Amino acid sequence: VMTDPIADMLTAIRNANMVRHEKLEVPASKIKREIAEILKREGFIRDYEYIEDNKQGILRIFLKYGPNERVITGLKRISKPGLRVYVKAHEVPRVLNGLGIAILSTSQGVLTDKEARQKGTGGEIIAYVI
Amino acid sequence: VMTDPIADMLTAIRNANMVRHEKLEVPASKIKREIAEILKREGFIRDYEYIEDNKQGILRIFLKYGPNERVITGLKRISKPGLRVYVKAHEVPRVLNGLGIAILSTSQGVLTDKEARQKGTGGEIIAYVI
Repeated sequence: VMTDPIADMLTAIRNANMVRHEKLEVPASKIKREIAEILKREGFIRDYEYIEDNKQGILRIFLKYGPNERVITGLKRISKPGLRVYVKAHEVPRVLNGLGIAILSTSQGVLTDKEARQKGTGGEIIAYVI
Repeated sequence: VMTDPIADMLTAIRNANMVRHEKLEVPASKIKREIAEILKREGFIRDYEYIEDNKQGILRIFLKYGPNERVITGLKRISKPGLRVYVKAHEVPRVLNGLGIAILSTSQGVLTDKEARQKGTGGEIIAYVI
């Protein structure tokens, strides 16, 4: 993978969350879709859908707000050019409940720190969400 | 892997260590030879050799003693029927220096706890030596 397009997606979600948008759109890709599935699965966004516009693939993300407040507190792109963050299977962080989610790019795909541990794999930490 | 023949090999080493014999011989096997290598590599035994006697593979193990004192303090078979000890890659023990070595059967072969961590694998803990 490459974290630049990932930084782009995260920046857009960040910005949309600030001004409280109900949705946002970003060019689709497999990894971006894998990230959206995780955010959705972990209750950070409400939903997402793949859409095509002028034959261009797009991911439409629906943000989630509790009774007026933002559900996403922060999103950060981690491993990046010049500052790679790789972790062996044994070193995948055990992230406490309530402290967020680490997203790893692994040989078995994009997984959360919790999935990586159950699957017994390490990988590149590409993002953190809280 | 089957642990009984491992128990049997470790028992013979323990007995020979108690009365302070220079060496012992046990029927050879892949796993048994793998344990011998690790024991030799980790400084617990002096050396070992494979020979075929009357068309039967034999592992001759040479014990090590400091100026008369024992080098092996304890060695036992761990995972066994009714007491299986399995560890995921993330939970492979971090054995401090001076506390011994855990030996596990992994999909990548018989490895010490340190090698399993380095290789990104979990497994069944078959023996422990201190």
